Amino acid sequence: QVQLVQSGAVIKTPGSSVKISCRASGYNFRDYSIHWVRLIPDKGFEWIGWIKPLWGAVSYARQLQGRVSMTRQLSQDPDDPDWGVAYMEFSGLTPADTAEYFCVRRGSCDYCGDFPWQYWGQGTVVVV
Amino acid sequence: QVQLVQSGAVIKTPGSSVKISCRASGYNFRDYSIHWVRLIPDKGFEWIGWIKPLWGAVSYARQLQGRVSMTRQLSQDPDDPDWGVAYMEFSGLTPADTAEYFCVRRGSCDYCGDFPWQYWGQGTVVVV
Amino acid sequence: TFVSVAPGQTARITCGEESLGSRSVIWYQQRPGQAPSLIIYNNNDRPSGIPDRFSGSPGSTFGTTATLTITSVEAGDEADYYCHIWDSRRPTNWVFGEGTTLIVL
Amino acid sequence: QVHLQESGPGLVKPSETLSLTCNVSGTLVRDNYWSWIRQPLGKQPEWIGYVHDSGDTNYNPSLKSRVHLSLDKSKNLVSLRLTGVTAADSAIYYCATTKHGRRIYGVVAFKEWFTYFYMDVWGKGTSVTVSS
Amino acid sequence: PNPQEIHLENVTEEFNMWKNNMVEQMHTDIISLWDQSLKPCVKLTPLCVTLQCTNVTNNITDDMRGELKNCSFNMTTELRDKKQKVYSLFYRLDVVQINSNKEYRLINCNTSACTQACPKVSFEPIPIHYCAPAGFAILKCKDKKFNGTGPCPSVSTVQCTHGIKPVVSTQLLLNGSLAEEEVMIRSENITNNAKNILVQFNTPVQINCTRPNNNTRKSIRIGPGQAFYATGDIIGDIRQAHCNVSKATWNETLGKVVKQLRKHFGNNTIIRFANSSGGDLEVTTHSFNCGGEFFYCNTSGLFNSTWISNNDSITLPCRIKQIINMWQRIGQCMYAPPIQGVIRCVSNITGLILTRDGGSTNST
Amino acid sequence: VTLQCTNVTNNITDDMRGELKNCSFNMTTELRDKKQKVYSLFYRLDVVQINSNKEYRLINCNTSACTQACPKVSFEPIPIHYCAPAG
Ligand SMILES: *[C@@H]1O[C@H](CO)[C@@H](O[C@@H]2O[C@H](CO)[C@@H](O[C@@H]3O[C@H](CO[C@H]4O[C@H](CO[C@H]5O[C@H](CO)[C@@H](O)[C@H](O)[C@@H]5O)[C@@H](O)[C@H](O[C@H]5O[C@H](CO)[C@@H](O)[C@H](O)[C@@H]5O)[C@@H]4O)[C@@H](O)[C@H](O[C@H]4O[C@H](CO)[C@@H](O)[C@H](O)[C@@H]4O[C@H]4O[C@H](CO)[C@@H](O)[C@H](O)[C@@H]4O[C@H]4O[C@H](CO)[C@@H](O)[C@H](O)[C@@H]4O)[C@@H]3O)[C@H](O)[C@H]2NC(C)=O)[C@H](O)[C@H]1NC(C)=O
Ligand SMILES: *[C@@H]1O[C@H](CO)[C@@H](O[C@@H]2O[C@H](CO)[C@@H](O[C@@H]3O[C@H](CO[C@H]4O[C@H](CO)[C@@H](O)[C@H](O)[C@@H]4O)[C@@H](O)[C@H](O[C@H]4O[C@H](CO)[C@@H](O)[C@H](O)[C@@H]4O)[C@@H]3O)[C@H](O)[C@H]2NC(C)=O)[C@H](O)[C@H]1NC(C)=O
Ligand SMILES: *[C@@H]1O[C@H](CO)[C@@H](O[C@@H]2O[C@H](CO)[C@@H](O[C@@H]3O[C@H](CO[C@H]4O[C@H](CO)[C@@H](O)[C@H](O)[C@@H]4O)[C@@H](O)[C@H](O[C@H]4O[C@H](CO)[C@@H](O)[C@H](O)[C@@H]4O)[C@@H]3O)[C@H](O)[C@H]2NC(C)=O)[C@H](O)[C@H]1NC(C)=O
Ligand SMILES: *[C@@H]1O[C@H](CO)[C@@H](O[C@@H]2O[C@H](CO)[C@@H](O[C@@H]3O[C@H](CO)[C@@H](O)[C@H](O[C@H]4O[C@H](CO)[C@@H](O)[C@H](O)[C@@H]4O)[C@@H]3O)[C@H](O)[C@H]2NC(C)=O)[C@H](O)[C@H]1NC(C)=O
Ligand SMILES: *[C@@H]1O[C@H](CO)[C@@H](O[C@@H]2O[C@H](CO)[C@@H](O[C@@H]3O[C@H](CO)[C@@H](O)[C@H](O[C@H]4O[C@H](CO)[C@@H](O)[C@H](O)[C@@H]4O)[C@@H]3O)[C@H](O)[C@H]2NC(C)=O)[C@H](O)[C@H]1NC(C)=O
Ligand SMILES: *[C@@H]1O[C@H](CO)[C@@H](O[C@@H]2O[C@H](CO)[C@@H](O[C@@H]3O[C@H](CO)[C@@H](O)[C@H](O)[C@@H]3O)[C@H](O)[C@H]2NC(C)=O)[C@H](O)[C@H]1NC(C)=O
Ligand SMILES: *[C@@H]1O[C@H](CO)[C@@H](O[C@@H]2O[C@H](CO)[C@@H](O[C@@H]3O[C@H](CO)[C@@H](O)[C@H](O)[C@@H]3O)[C@H](O)[C@H]2NC(C)=O)[C@H](O)[C@H]1NC(C)=O
Ligand SMILES: *[C@@H]1O[C@H](CO)[C@@H](O[C@@H]2O[C@H](CO)[C@@H](O[C@@H]3O[C@H](CO)[C@@H](O)[C@H](O)[C@@H]3O)[C@H](O)[C@H]2NC(C)=O)[C@H](O)[C@H]1NC(C)=O
Ligand SMILES: *[C@@H]1O[C@H](CO)[C@@H](O[C@@H]2O[C@H](CO)[C@@H](O[C@@H]3O[C@H](CO)[C@@H](O)[C@H](O)[C@@H]3O)[C@H](O)[C@H]2NC(C)=O)[C@H](O)[C@H]1NC(C)=O
Ligand SMILES: *[C@@H]1O[C@H](CO)[C@@H](O[C@@H]2O[C@H](CO)[C@@H](O)[C@H](O)[C@H]2NC(C)=O)[C@H](O)[C@H]1NC(C)=O
Ligand SMILES: *[C@@H]1O[C@H](CO)[C@@H](O[C@@H]2O[C@H](CO)[C@@H](O)[C@H](O)[C@H]2NC(C)=O)[C@H](O)[C@H]1NC(C)=O
Ligand SMILES: *[C@@H]1O[C@H](CO)[C@@H](O[C@@H]2O[C@H](CO)[C@@H](O)[C@H](O)[C@H]2NC(C)=O)[C@H](O)[C@H]1NC(C)=O
Ligand SMILES: *[C@@H]1O[C@H](CO)[C@@H](O[C@@H]2O[C@H](CO)[C@@H](O)[C@H](O)[C@H]2NC(C)=O)[C@H](O)[C@H]1NC(C)=O
Ligand SMILES: *[C@@H]1O[C@H](CO)[C@@H](O[C@@H]2O[C@H](CO)[C@@H](O)[C@H](O)[C@H]2NC(C)=O)[C@H](O)[C@H]1NC(C)=O
Ligand SMILES: *[C@@H]1O[C@H](CO)[C@@H](O)[C@H](O)[C@H]1NC(C)=O
Repeated sequence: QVQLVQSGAVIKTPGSSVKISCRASGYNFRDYSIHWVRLIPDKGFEWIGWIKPLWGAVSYARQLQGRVSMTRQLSQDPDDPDWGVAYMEFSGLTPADTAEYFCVRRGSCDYCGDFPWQYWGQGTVVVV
Repeated sequence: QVQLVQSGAVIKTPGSSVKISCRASGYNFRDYSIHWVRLIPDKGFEWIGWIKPLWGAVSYARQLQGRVSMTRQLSQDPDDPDWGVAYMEFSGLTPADTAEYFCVRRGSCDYCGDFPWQYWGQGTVVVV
Repeated sequence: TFVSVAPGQTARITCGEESLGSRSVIWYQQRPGQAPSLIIYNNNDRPSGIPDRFSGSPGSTFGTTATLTITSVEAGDEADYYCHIWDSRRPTNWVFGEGTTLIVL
Repeated sequence: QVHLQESGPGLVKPSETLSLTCNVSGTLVRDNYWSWIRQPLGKQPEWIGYVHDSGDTNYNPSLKSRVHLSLDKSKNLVSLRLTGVTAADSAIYYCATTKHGRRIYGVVAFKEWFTYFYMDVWGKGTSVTVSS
Repeated sequence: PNPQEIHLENVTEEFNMWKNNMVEQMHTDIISLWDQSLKPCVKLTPLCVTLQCTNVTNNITDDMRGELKNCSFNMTTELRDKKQKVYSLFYRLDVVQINSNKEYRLINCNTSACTQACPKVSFEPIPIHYCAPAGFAILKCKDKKFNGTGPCPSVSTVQCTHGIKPVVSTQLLLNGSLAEEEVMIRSENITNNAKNILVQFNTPVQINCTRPNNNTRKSIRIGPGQAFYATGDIIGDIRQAHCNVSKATWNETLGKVVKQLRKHFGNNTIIRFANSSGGDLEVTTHSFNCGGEFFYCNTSGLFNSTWISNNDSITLPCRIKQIINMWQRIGQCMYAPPIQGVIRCVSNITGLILTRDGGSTNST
Repeated sequence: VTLQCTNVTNNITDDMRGELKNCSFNMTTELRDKKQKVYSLFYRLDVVQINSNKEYRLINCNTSACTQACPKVSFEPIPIHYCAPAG
């Protein structure tokens, strides 16, 4: 199986910075990309970014550069090499960004692309 | 490539003993024989001896026994196993032996013998 | 640290610690009683008014003391010499090199 | 044509601020860097510091607080203010011009160079001494 | 010798770059061959010791942070009862502080002890010719304008392919095989974002990379037969490793790649090259090997331009690491031993690896 | 390990040079914290002096540590018959 667990919901102040964790378990973490998407009410979905956790190469959306930042932390352990953590340090928090934030992972079939996000995190709502 | 470098020229006294070094580099030293030949003016070449540097078995000329002596020093190192040193401790030095001394090595082809000395040292002249 | 050669010959007056990086030494003269005077303001070039016979070692050599070579010494060279060295690894020297004077016969 | 004139008390009592001035000739003060040179008797001279307008006033870090250098645009001079006269500063003093110059030994954009100085011309010196 | 490039008529072969074989096989081959070339070399488990480090003999300026530390420590001799106090030089990207006083340790001692590559072996690429076994054939698409997927109308069978140099470079792939007439971009799906855009151009841009210090290696005997090659003294000045690219040739090749990349996004689009976005040090920067030393050269001096619809050189700095973690496995390193003398290598950048930005919001 | 050697219990004559030395030294136990002072006999062609007092070490410790042949195996020659393969 594959699990994506997040951190709990938070209430922050305008101009502060949130830091959302995303722990992935149940697969070889160093292979598959992790995407981050958000859900704003009354505006539909909106993509944020992705991160390849082998090295850590990221890519952000064009309208969110200079605000978001993504890191990862691998499992340097030859006994449980499966688990891993992704992070998002979303800075420049304005009152428009009250939303729910999901960290997703693509499917594992061969004809699955990258954007057919199969496995989903529980989502974390932030309110500012 | 294959290099045979010697020591510099020396001036010795009658009855003393010279010690000529010969550093070989660029090949597996534990395989090929090293010969020592000399060149006396107005008498042509004259062979001195040879040494097999795997163990150190030597052979000298018949007219020079009890005077010459040859040792070797291998490279006890698994990082540069190529270089090696041969020595000659020529004792009983008389005024007739003012000469030039070469340390030579045979060719590396299959139909090369032992005596077709291909690679030559620079030679060291001794004057007594 | 005195040195004395007969007049007309050459002399090598040395100063400073061994070289670590590239350096740009300067060399000073002090006739007794008066002010100092510049001799070499880089490794190997001198200001105008200061003549030839004042040659210096280059600075690019690593592991080499700071010397000053004079040829054709005369009685006007009876003074004090000083190195002031600027090594590009060791920090800047707010005090000169050791006073190594030179007198002639 | 330049020649400098040092001027000071010469005889100083201890625990007092030593002051000294340097009158100029030929060229004025602002257009070049100036430096103060101390030399005790029969040894190496030591360099005190160097001054210029626009903040180019680094001192000897051994001293660094016991001395403050200053400029005289009005009278066309350059001064020295020493503080806390010990027994060591009984020496001859010099105001002397200096010229800079860059020794470049690497890539220029990597800040891989330095600036060496040299005193070209000198004054006459002033033998300041402390007594009790 | 003389490999039989045999042409075939009237043949339309469906090639695919991205779902190809021979690349995961080549990747497993090169990592297994990497693993087998380290087994006879020594293991460095007696070096995870509490190092006492200090600054190198240098005029420390506060703005420039020194990439060298001078570390001294106890180490066992070949005689097991006695120990020697030795010193070496390390790079600041290899040690970490343990917490006044200063004590450092190596970066990998809480993850994995690891192997110094025994320096009789070397790291330059030699060409490998892959060959098919008996009863298999290798097809080669001799078309010129072939973007990498679909039919190729002029194929040819080969017994054994040409010289493939295995280089390890992350961006700016060096010593590659050039194009024929154009600069070719290629992608699996160019309207996708997660797939890299491989760019290969025709005339190469040469690059001169150097480190200008001369390290003096020294041999510190760990035990019986096992020696450890440390950095001794730096004679001469200490300077920063760098690389030079010709500015006019780089501007011309970026002009060519913009003229090519406008064919896929409309001609009236403004193409802007920015530097890398972030991540680990082996992807934010140009990583390569040069004479047995691993360089990590900054790349923001090249990828910085804005192209609108209408004898100088670029010096880019580098940082070098002695402890690598290539292929990103769990319990591996390689302690690359130092190389004597200054190091210079001249190579020829032939390609690039690019990545778009996943733009929303009316972006022109 | 740094061996402390001495002469064997023997009437040492000066002309005859003894081919045996009696060497004692520390050695680890199977319990890693404790060590035992043991003694053995070596041949003079296997030890070398480290420089009064006398301390010896083995001849190969600055070249290569090396393997005791485990003595269940033997070294006498048995006959080997080489055979050609088929064809
Ligand atoms: C990637 O690209 C980058 C950039 O493109 C490359 O980076 C370059 O890397 C090199 C490699 O080191 C650096 O070279 C050093 O340069 C300095 C500075 O040279 C410049 O300045 C000199 C003097 O300045 C003149 O002009 C000013 C006003 O502007 C004026 O005030 C001053 O008085 C003087 O008039 C110029 O002469 C010099 O020109 C040189 O190059 C010209 C190019 O074509 C050539 O025509 C000239 O003839 C001349 O050769 C340049 O403008 C050099 O000084 C330095 O060399 C010294 O230092 C090293 C190490 O210490 C030493 O090995 C050298 O031998 C040399 O040392 C001599 O000079 C010292 C100066 O005081 C002297 O003290 C020494 O004792 C020694 O003296 C020699 O000459 C005296 C006579 O004076 C004689 O008595 C002695 O016996 C001895 O022969 C280095 O060469 C570059 O700075 C750097 N940056 C740039 C922008 O180029 C990078 O390398 C590239 N990477 C790759 C992989 O390609
Ligand atoms: C990394 O850090 C280490 C640790 O400090 C440095 O190694 C030392 O470097 C200093 C340089 O100042 C060396 O000190 C010199 O020692 C000379 C004596 O040599 C022997 O002495 C020691 C015992 O102290 C022996 O164990 C050893 O075998 C040496 O061979 C002195 O003669 C030197 O005097 C200097 O100053 C006087 C007056 O100032 C001058 O007249 C002299 O000409 C000379 O310049 C000096 O004291 C010290 O020996 C080094 N230690 C070791 C163990 O090597 C490294 O240099 C440093 N590395 C880098 C790159 O910075
Ligand atoms: C190589 O070198 C070693 C080191 O010296 C020698 O080993 C020692 O040999 C001496 C021989 O003189 C032994 O000494 C004898 O010890 C007896 C006691 O036995 C125990 O004692 C020790 C503590 O001292 C215990 O640790 C150990 O377990 C022993 O079991 C004494 O009773 C002996 O007395 C002798 O002299 C008296 C009077 O002269 C007589 O009446 C006795 O009958 C007896 O002959 C004696 O003192 C010593 O124990 C040995 N040490 C060890 C560790 O074994 C090797 O002998 C030598 N090898 C060769 C080949 O020469
Ligand atoms: C060894 O390294 C030190 C630095 O760690 C270096 O000292 C600096 O040298 C420069 C040039 O020799 C000094 O001059 C500066 O030059 C610039 C350019 O003109 C000026 O703008 C500076 O003015 C300000 O900057 C200083 C920075 O702290 C201030 O302290 C100063 O008061 C001014 O506000 C200044 O004129 C520079 O002052 C020193 N810095 C120090 C701290 O001494 C030294 O030259 C190097 N020596 C060798 C031999 O390599
Ligand atoms: C233990 O070993 C010692 C030797 O380390 C041994 O002592 C020697 O024994 C022999 C015979 O018992 C002694 O006698 C010698 O015999 C020959 C043959 O006749 C003579 O030529 C000798 O004369 C000279 O040689 C001596 C050599 O140093 C001289 O010292 C002597 O003064 C004569 O010049 C001599 O008669 C021999 O003298 C001793 N040597 C010593 C140093 O005691 C002893 O016997 C051995 N004991 C046991 C129990 O094994
Ligand atoms: C190499 O090994 C030696 C041996 O352990 C190390 O030296 C030891 O260093 C410690 C300090 O970390 C010393 O402790 C100090 O002892 C002094 C007495 O001299 C005491 O006043 C202090 O309060 C402190 O306790 C220790 O004595 C010392 N041991 C010896 C035998 O000198 C050394 O640190 C190791 N590393 C290097 C780079 O030398
Ligand atoms: C790509 O280019 C940009 C801009 O040229 C680089 O951004 C700059 O990166 C440096 C180094 O990280 C930043 O300097 C540091 O800032 C921090 C504060 O965040 C400070 O603590 C450090 O001491 C240092 O000053 C700089 O601020 C930053 N500038 C901007 C506008 O973002 C970026 O690093 C380049 N990317 C790569 C991979 O090199
Ligand atoms: C970068 O790559 C190119 C090609 O991959 C390198 O070679 C250049 O182009 C040709 C192809 O090898 C060279 O011609 C060769 O000449 C030798 C000797 O005459 C001949 O034996 C070969 O069969 C071949 O014809 C050409 O000389 C070379 N260009 C230059 C200027 O030498 C190129 O060297 C690589 N490096 C750089 C810095 O460009
Ligand atoms: C076996 O291991 C022990 C333990 O290290 C070794 O004994 C040690 O031997 C040294 C002499 O090399 C002793 O040093 C001396 O200590 C005395 C005080 O009794 C002092 O007066 C001397 O000036 C000298 O410093 C050391 O104390 C001693 N250690 C112990 C615990 O006894 C022994 O050498 C090893 N080998 C054998 C064959 O036993
Ligand atoms: C070497 O030791 C320490 C550790 O680097 C240096 O202290 C810091 O050095 C950095 C640059 O390397 C400066 O940016 C800091 O401001 C320094 N901090 C302090 C408190 O000084 C030290 O300067 C170096 N040199 C010596 C002689 O110790
Ligand atoms: C860098 O260091 C090496 C030493 O590893 C220098 O080589 C020395 O060169 C001189 C002049 O040819 C010889 O006399 C020495 O014997 C050499 N050293 C050794 C150990 O053999 C080299 O010259 C240095 N290069 C620079 C540019 O500093
Ligand atoms: C990279 O190094 C090569 C090799 O030195 C440089 O080619 C030299 O360039 C100079 C200046 O144009 C010529 O005078 C030489 O004849 C060239 N030599 C060779 C062998 O081609 C090249 O310029 C360097 N590139 C950069 C960007 O610095
Ligand atoms: C990025 O490219 C520009 C040129 O396109 C370089 O020039 C500087 O650009 C910045 C803003 O991008 C200006 O603030 C500077 O004034 C420009 N420099 C000069 C001398 O005018 C810039 O250097 C490049 N960036 C890097 C990191 O190399
Ligand atoms: C054992 O210890 C030493 C080392 O061998 C012996 O001293 C030398 O022994 C040789 C023969 O082994 C003699 O040729 C030397 O003349 C001896 N030298 C000295 C200075 O005596 C010693 O004799 C042996 N026996 C004892 C009891 O110590
Ligand atoms: C854009 O310009 C290119 C330049 O050759 C041309 O081929 C293409 O037809 C143009 N597209 C449009 C829509 O004008």
